[PDB]
Order: sequence, then C-alpha cells, then structure tokens
Amino acid sequence: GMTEYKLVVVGACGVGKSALTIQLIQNHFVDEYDPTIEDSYRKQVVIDGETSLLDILDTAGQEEYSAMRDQYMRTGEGFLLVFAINNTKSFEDIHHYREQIKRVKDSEDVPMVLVGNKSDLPSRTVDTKQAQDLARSYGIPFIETSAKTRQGVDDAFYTLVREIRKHKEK
Ligand SMILES: *CCC(=O)N1CC2(CCN(c3nc(N4CCCC4)nc(-c4c(C)ccc5[nH]ncc45)c3C#N)C2)C1
Ligand SMILES: Nc1nc2c(ncn2[C@@H]2O[C@H](COP(=O)(O)OP(=O)(O)O)[C@@H](O)[C@H]2O)c(=O)[nH]1
Ligand SMILES: [Mg+2]
Repeated sequence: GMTEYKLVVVGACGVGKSALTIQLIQNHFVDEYDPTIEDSYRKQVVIDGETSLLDILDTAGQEEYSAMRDQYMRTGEGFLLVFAINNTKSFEDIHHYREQIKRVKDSEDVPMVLVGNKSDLPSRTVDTKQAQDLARSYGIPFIETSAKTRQGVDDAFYTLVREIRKHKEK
C-alpha cells in the first residue's frame, strides 16, 4: 500500500526552506526562489520499502499571525524547524516556531526535526552543541543539512516521516 504525509517546513527568511524542499521534490539545488511564494509540493518517494506521498508545505511570504497559518499547522503532521548554521538569529527564532506549533496542536508531543541548514558554509556561528542540546530539550532529532550539496536532505525528511509513523502508533 501507500501512506500520505503532510509535512510543514518552517524557519526564518533565507534559511533554505525552499531550497531544501526543491532538493527533495526535484533533486537539485535552486539558489533563487521567490521568498513570497508559499505553496505545497507533492512528491512520491519510497521510505523503508513503502511508497510514501509527501505533501510538503514550504512556508513563505509575510511573517504575520493568521488563522490560515494556524490551519496549516493543524493539518500538518510533522514539522521541519529550519535554521541556518551561519545565522544566529534564525537559531534564536526556533523556540518561537516550536511554541507556535505547540499552541495550535495543543500538545508537547508533535513530530518535529531540528534542521541546521547551510552545513557546507565555512563560517558557522551556531555551534553544533547548542543545536544538539536544544533538540535534546525538545525530545526531537537534530540533522545538519546542505540544500546546496544535498548532504542530509533525504535524512531530514525521511527521519521526520519516521517520527510521524511513531506518533501515529500511539
Ligand atoms: C522570507 C520569507 C519567509 O520564508 N518566511 C517564513 C515566514 C512566513 C511564515 N513565518 C512564520 N513566522 C512565525 N514567527 C513567529 C516568531 C517569529 C516568526 N510564525 C509562524 C507561525 C507558526 C510557526 C505557526 C502558526 C502561525 N500562525 N500564524 C503564524 C504562524 C510563521 C508561519 N507560518 C515566517 C516569513
Ligand atoms: N551555501 C548554501 N546556500 C543555501 C543553502 N540553502 C539555501 N541557500 C541559499 O540561501 C538563500 C535562501 O534560500 P531559500 O531557499 O530562498 O530560503 P527560504 O527563504 O527559507 O525559502 C538563497 O540564496 C539560497 O541559494 C545551503 O544549504 N547552502
Ligand atoms: Mg522560500
């Protein structure tokens, strides 16, 4: 059979949400993508032997509270919390993204993966320990990715699917 998964990618402007999503859906690096374009993108893959349809919402546009965005999170089954390793502000924001998702879901048990993107860049500002410790406090996996080289990209998305599978068994 097959399983469908609703994924939502969140994080600050410019962390690589679209680039990561496009690497998953199209298998190459797209370095310029309109920051106002928010959409869902479907991609059929195979994960641990089962056909899996990933509907991936790539959040974008205006950072503004809206009921429409609350509905995205309510519908969403798992969330990539993305920051850039060379952007301390985007890492600081992760807390707020998690808090907002937790608010909507009304739960502390929500499938999430912390993603540190732009791992290819030489000048990092957010240390791995800081991210590892934050993920530990949340009880979620941490995966370093590069949308540029594709390092860790499948691992990030597939790990999130595996976290959703576990949650669904409860
Ligand atoms: C450069 C453009 C870009 O890629 N952006 C990502 C957004 C659009 C969606 N964003 C967003 N931001 C926030 N913030 C709260 C703390 C700092 C920014 N919250 C939400 C959000 C969440 C995570 C959950 C529920 C929400 N309801 N309204 C907003 C909600 C989103 C979203 N989506 C930044 C700019
Ligand atoms: N070096 C590097 N650049 C990246 C990576 N991911 C995204 N970028 C670049 O970062 C900028 C923002 O990427 P984008 O996908 O638009 O981020 P979004 O605003 O979160 O969707 C663009 O100039 C991308 O080319 C990465 O893994 N490595
Ligand atoms: Mg984008």
